[PDB]
Amino acid sequence: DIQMTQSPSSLSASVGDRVSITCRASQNIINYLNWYQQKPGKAPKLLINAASSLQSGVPSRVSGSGSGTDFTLTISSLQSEDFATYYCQQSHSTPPTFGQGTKVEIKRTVAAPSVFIFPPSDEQLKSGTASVVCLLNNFYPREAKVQWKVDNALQSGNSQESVTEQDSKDSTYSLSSTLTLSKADYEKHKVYACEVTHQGLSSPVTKSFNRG
Amino acid sequence: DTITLPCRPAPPPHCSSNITGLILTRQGGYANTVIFRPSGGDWRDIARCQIAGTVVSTQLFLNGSLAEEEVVIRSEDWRDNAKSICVQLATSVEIACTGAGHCAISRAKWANTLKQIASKLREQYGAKTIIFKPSSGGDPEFVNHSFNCGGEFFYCASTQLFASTWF
Amino acid sequence: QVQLQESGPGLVEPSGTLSLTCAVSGGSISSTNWWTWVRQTPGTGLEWIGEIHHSGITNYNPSLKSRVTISVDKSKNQFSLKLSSVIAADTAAYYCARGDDILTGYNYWGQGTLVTVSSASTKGPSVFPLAPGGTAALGCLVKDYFPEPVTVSWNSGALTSGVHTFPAVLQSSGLYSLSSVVTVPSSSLGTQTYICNVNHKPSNTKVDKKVEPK
Ligand SMILES: *[C@@H]1O[C@H](CO)[C@@H](O)[C@H](O)[C@H]1NC(C)=O
Ligand SMILES: *[C@@H]1O[C@H](CO)[C@@H](O)[C@H](O)[C@H]1NC(C)=O
Repeated sequence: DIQMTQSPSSLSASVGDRVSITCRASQNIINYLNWYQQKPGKAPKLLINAASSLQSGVPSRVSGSGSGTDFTLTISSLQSEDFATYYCQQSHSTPPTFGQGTKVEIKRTVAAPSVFIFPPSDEQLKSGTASVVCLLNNFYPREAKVQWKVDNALQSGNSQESVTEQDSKDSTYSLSSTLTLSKADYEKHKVYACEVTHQGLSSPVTKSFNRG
Repeated sequence: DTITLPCRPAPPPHCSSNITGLILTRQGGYANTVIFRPSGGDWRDIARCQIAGTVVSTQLFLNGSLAEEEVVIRSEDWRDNAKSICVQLATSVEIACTGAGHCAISRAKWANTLKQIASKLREQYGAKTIIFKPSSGGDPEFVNHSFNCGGEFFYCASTQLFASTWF
Repeated sequence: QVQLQESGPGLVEPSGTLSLTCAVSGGSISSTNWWTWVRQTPGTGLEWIGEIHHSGITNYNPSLKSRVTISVDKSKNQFSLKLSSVIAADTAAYYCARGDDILTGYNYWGQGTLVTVSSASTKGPSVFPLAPGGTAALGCLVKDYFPEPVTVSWNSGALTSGVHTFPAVLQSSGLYSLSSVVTVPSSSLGTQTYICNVNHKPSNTKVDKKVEPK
């Protein structure tokens, strides 16, 4: 196979900035290189073919160059809606090899999380399990810390997290920390709180509720 | 005189095509004797030559394009024996299939085409002695002069086309 | 324009075979093009499986030759991918894409379909509501399902502003789980109800759930 090594694998630019992604091929592949944009959960979109031919339907902001063992993708005026992973793809010889990918993350003003807490529903309580949710909505950057307090007694191991990928519009993140308990351990305590640390916060913010 | 290529399955009469060039590979390693065997890597070599017709064949270009005044050989790198040699003809050679499992090529016309291709390979490589040897070997789609025709796929043995020396 | 939609089962227990069909609309499979299957795994990347011509010609990735079959159904205007002897290694997203005269670019793609190689059973999720600084936050908690994915919407696609459908997470039970949340002005909690529509086409449950305050 022909090895496609991109560079870098993850970068961070601003709205209006000029982004540059390189792709090195092991062999001389002439000009048979293609650039793909893939936004989260969507199918790849052909930006460029023949390392330079702007696929019709793509902005002229996007541009391609190189021929041989080195190639460049340039985005000459980055926008909120370019949050994607970009792939360089072989075409000279089967198998068409791909690059590992370059993760272009949109960088913006620091933003404080809206912290919401959710009690476990009366539905699930009957099932025998409780799922308390701590949401951190529209913040930046993805650095956050979430700790749980059950009657002030700190929790370790019973929480797990999941983060949305950056938004297309404002490029904020959203974080979810799920505290799961059994019914007997849930009925053992009253005040349930989650505390949040973030770069945008003056002090750590806590949100709480009493069982029932 | 004529040359009869054995083809299985038998191509019908209406697959009687024109050869418009072929694709070679210089055999690397080591006498002032340069050895060429018909290329059979992947379909992307045959593609990259771009002397390619709608007919998707290997070894020989069927119903492809013709050069102007005379044969023109081409390569992405004359030193890289990995890189194939796209030979393009000027005046085509007819391959006619009787549909009995046999396809025929004029010995005269083909020998002539070899003489020319040899001459040009000589210009490029500067040698004196040009040897055509049969397919180096591989998967059946390449090691044999293969092609599609009417949706059906055929193979032909071509070791009878590439077995001569030139000076 | 040309359009591709995949179909076929998103679960295949080990040893067995993955059958998957690309349906082509607004263009014939008897054109001048090739038709390709590509799989994509988080962490692993993009891997080209194989391609086929309208004239029954078939190119397969060396790594998968022993296992792979591509076929063209000219009557139904489709092509299909059949992978035998599947392993956990094949757990990925499977796209059908049409190049353009094996000229480099994979022009039009299909939406792709996810395929797990797991020896665990299929089951639907349970949907628990999530109800309560000037702005209010609602949600639907989708807990304990297999396999992926789930199709969570709000007010049947009328309220997609402010919505955040978090990525799933595999439990130690081997069941996926996630939440979908939504911000709405506080003064609208009583004026209207918000109803999430969770689909899970694996076990085909079209669960709705009303979210009302306390
Ligand atoms: C190629 O051209 C010849 C003309 O001599 C024609 O008979 C044949 O049907 C064409 N196509 C193929 C696939 O052979
Ligand atoms: C194929 O070869 C014959 C040789 O006489 C030529 O006359 C004919 O034009 C070729 N086929 C086509 C249709 O180009």
